[PDB]
Amino acid sequence: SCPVIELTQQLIRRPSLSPDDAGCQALLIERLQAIGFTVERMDFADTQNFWAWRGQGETLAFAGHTDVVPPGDADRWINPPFEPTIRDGMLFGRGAADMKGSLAAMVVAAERFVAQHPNHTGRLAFLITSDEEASAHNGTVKVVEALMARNERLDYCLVGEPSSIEVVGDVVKNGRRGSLTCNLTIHGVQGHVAYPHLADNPVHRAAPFLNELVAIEWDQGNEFFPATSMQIANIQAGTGSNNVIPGELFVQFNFRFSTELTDEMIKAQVLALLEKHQLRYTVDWWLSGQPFLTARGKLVDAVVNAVEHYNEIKPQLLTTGGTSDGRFIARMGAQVVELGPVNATIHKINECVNAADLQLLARMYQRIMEQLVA
Amino acid sequence: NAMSCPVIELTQQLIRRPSLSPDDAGCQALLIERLQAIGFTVERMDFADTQNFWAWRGQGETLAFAGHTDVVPPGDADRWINPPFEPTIRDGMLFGRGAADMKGSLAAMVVAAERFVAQHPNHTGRLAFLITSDEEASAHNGTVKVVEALMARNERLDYCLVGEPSSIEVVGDVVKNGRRGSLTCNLTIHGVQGHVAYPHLADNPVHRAAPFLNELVAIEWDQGNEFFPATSMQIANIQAGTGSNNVIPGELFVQFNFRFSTELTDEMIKAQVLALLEKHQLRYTVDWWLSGQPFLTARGKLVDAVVNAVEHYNEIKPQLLTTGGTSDGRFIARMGAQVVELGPVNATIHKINECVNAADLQLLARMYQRIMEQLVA
Ligand SMILES: [Cl-]
Ligand SMILES: [Cl-]
Ligand SMILES: [Cl-]
Ligand SMILES: [Cl-]
Ligand SMILES: [Cl-]
Ligand SMILES: [Cl-]
Ligand SMILES: [Cl-]
Ligand SMILES: [Cl-]
Ligand SMILES: [Cl-]
Ligand SMILES: [Cl-]
Ligand SMILES: [Cl-]
Ligand SMILES: [Cl-]
Ligand SMILES: [Cl-]
Ligand SMILES: [Cl-]
Ligand SMILES: [Cl-]
Ligand code: NA
Ligand code: NA
Ligand code: NA
Ligand SMILES: [Zn+2]
Ligand SMILES: [Zn+2]
Repeated sequence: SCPVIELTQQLIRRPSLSPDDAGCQALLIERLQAIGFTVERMDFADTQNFWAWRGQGETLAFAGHTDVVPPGDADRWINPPFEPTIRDGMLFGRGAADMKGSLAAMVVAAERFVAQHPNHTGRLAFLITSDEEASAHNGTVKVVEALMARNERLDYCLVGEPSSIEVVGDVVKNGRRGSLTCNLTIHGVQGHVAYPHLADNPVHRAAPFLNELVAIEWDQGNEFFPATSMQIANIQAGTGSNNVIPGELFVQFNFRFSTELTDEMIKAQVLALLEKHQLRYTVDWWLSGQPFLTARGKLVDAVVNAVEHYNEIKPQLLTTGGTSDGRFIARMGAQVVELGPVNATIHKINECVNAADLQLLARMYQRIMEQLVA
Repeated sequence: NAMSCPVIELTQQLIRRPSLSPDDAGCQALLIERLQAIGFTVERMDFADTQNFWAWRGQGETLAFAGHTDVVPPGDADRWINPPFEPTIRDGMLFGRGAADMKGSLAAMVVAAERFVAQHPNHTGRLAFLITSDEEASAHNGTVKVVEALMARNERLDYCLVGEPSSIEVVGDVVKNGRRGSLTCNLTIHGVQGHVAYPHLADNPVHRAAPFLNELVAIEWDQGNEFFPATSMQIANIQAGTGSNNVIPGELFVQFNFRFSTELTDEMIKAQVLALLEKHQLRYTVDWWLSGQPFLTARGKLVDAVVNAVEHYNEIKPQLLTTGGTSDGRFIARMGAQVVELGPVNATIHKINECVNAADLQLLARMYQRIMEQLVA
């Protein structure tokens, strides 16, 4: 009997391409209801979510997503992406690593924990979405809005996103950068190269602004974050003709920003720089996430202790990579840490996860439950 | 009135031929029959899809008239008052594709030749025509290939009048005595593509290029001269990225064009750009293309004859300018010829309801004839 592997395989075969749950939450809700959880479904548009809880008081929530990213050309995978296969101790399939293995490990951890501590003094909760990977307008963000609107208690959140580099627990994420995109259009006057005095080239007018923008140091980072990083992802002007002076320049730049900056600080600094260079512009901002950091506390201690119990060495506490639905849950004032399997193969062809690592992760999750909720 | 209006008659005949570049649509056969009838020798020079001819009468000091039989597409036939290939006279104006650019000029210069030869049958100079069926499109197989053939055999060509429509309001108010060169740089700045989450593994070529672009757009190239404005540099195109806000691009494309005066060589422009690229320690690939060299006829017998002919018939001296419209002048300038452009009002060229003033065509033919008499009688 391998309940963690068996449940992971059941999840992988369900092709839950965001935002379609494809029956994953029906499986998890059955398991949680069987050990005494109250489940509230919170479905918005085409996204399925649930908030499940057992007990009262000091609250530890496990967070995760049932959705997976598309497999790409399925016929190029060694085994079909939705046909989980074990070979040489690796479980292959879309979502094996991101993050159906983690979902299975946290459900089985809860079953083993509730068996050991049927009258645990704390509250154990799950916050599960069918859209973390795509637009995510209708997933965890909407559950958190609902929970904050009813003054829900949530002290600690373990996000099961695959945090690990080479072995489970080598790395845990104790924070994530914000992401803010500036979609900037510099307006000029379109014309012809034969008569430049009748045109105003926005590429020429923008050049001093772009030179200053790429030289700015936005912050110096802190103990847990590197310096805020600004990158020009896209730039475009012209019709493809060598005799047209373009009328518009489009520049898109992204900020992956530390807790040293807010989106409003970055926006004000950018608008000030546009004003200093006297540009005519239209701007559209995208805020895809706010930074969060859990520097210390009972949750960090519990995660470090659970990992150390098996690995001896403490996990590195990092803020690397993208973000997670932790960014939403952090709005509740919760401590938020991410612990999950090796992330090397996420979003790639032949995604897989070490089966022994999933079993170990389930034991680490159970130890976190025991420390915080028993 | 065809028996007393030979310029208008030959213009309307040409307009009827849908000579969309590069199809002559039979226009050159009409010009060749008229020149052969007055003792020209004609040498057709056809290259692939394009028809050209070199025609001459007499010997020695040579004045060539240059022009093209091709016209640009009419566009939306519904927006035309009369069909674009159905020449119509309304209010002293001849309407039709090519009326202004440049079938009126072609008619004027052929009739001027007929009158000139009638007046000076044993003229002491050589009068020539260099006609192409592709000035307006690629022009790979037009005037450029004729000039290559003439230069290969050391053909004499002292003076060239290009009949491109030069005028603003009244025929002869402007003559073009030069044109700017055109030089384009297709620049790639090389970087290393990556992901915004891991910027130290990438090298954003937009960021590396920003100081270079800032300096490039601030350079002053020349201050032009009596006949040219300052050399003009414009960035026509710039592109980088995949369209995703999470990708650091690996390559930046920049295209910039120079419209340069006779005061600067293409060599000097390229050197300054390479010096700036090297100063900025960039990884790059450049692809240069020279569309044309500048040319200038500041003074001499041709400028005098054109100015004298226009003044004789208008009593106002043409402005001598170097911008606006296009011509094959730059190719003929390679032969060391004096090159000037005189033609009708250019307001309606490449537009719906293109037209030319009928009386202005008659006057242009007389100006052309006076230029022939001054230089090759
Ligand atoms: Cl198992
Ligand atoms: Cl949805
Ligand atoms: Cl336990
Ligand atoms: Cl208990
Ligand atoms: Cl444009
Ligand atoms: Cl957020
Ligand atoms: Cl006439
Ligand atoms: Cl012949
Ligand atoms: Cl005469
Ligand atoms: Cl004679
Ligand atoms: Cl970084
Ligand atoms: Cl970079
Ligand atoms: Cl790229
Ligand atoms: Cl040239
Ligand atoms: Cl001279
Ligand atoms: Na309790
Ligand atoms: Na002679
Ligand atoms: Na000047
Ligand atoms: Zn995930
Ligand atoms: Zn023309």
